[PDB]
Amino acid sequence: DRVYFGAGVGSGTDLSADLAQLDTSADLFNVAALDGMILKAKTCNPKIRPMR
Amino acid sequence: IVKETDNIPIYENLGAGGTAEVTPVYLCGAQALAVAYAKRWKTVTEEFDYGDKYGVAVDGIYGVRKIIFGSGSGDTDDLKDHGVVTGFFATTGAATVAAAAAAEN
Repeated sequence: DRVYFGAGVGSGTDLSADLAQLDTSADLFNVAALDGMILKAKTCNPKIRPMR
Repeated sequence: IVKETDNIPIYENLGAGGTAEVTPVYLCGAQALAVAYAKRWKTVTEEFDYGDKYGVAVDGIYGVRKIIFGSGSGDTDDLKDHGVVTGFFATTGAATVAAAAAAEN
């Protein structure tokens, strides 16, 4: 609930397999990835306390 | 005014093909919910076992209900949600409610 992979790909079993799903064409850092990371921060059960 | 409330449940395997996750969105106007308060939240303290154990308790008497009113011949006939519009949409997020708890009883 705190790790985001690329555009939101990968299973929850192997870290190496998840990292092997990252390609240079569609798994870059953009606004969609940032929004996904913010969603992960706001939807985790042990809520991440905001800075302000 | 759309508000982000983090504790709206995400139901699992209720979407297309029994795989997608379905979430509700609630549009509310005046007279949407009713909260009755017979006793507000209060705190009490107690000692047990010759004063060896200390217990703190929180207490309340209340009830929250969605206002629904009949629309047929009888008083409690065809019921309509007085002041609430419910929308069911699809999401890619992790489900807050498991498939067993989300399936029809």
